[PDB]
Amino acid sequence: MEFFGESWKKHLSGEFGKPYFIKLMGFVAEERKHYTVYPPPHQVFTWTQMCDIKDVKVVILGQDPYHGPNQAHGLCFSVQRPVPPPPSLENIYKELSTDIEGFVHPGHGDLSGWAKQGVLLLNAVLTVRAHQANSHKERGWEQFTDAVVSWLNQNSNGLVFLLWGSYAQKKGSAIDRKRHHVLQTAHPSPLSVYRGFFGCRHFSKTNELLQKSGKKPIDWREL
Repeated sequence: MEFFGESWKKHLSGEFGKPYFIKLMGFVAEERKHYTVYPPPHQVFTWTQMCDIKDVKVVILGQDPYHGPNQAHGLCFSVQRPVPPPPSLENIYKELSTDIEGFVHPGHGDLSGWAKQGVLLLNAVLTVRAHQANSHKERGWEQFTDAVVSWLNQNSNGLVFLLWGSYAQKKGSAIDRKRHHVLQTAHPSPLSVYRGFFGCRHFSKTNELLQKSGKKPIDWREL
């Protein structure tokens, strides 16, 4: 398993030999043989490269990777320079501008600076055929990313899960809320952002909740 962080591999590699995962890898490989699939192979598991699994403090669950050229890079919501922030990310930055007073839009969409601090930016589906939205859904990724969420749920303490939209909320429905904190609202995309996302103050609330378990806050400006 190339490009997969060692601390994550230690705890999740039990998935790799299961029939569903073998089937998944075979499918993705057959897709790559004939098509361009995003993100590129070295970025499928960026979320395992940015920080140690035990240093994860905050978990933001997404759905599918971006399917446009150069957009997906292995972190939900994020795009690498010089790709313009997509609409949902511009709205995330708008909420940061009022919640974390003094936050200035960084002029790019790369959320790596959060990932390094222990914000896990996990899509549920980790690849997509180029230009074809949701094309790799229901092929095995969901079970794998369920394993990731379940490991964190059972092994970590005092995480904050941010569940934006119904898909993410369903994926987080069995989180232990005595052990961790769950904040839920509408998705930040323009069609739903006015239905709860603006004003949610999840960024400030996250840091207040992290303090309850002695964790230093996320520096949301460090992008």
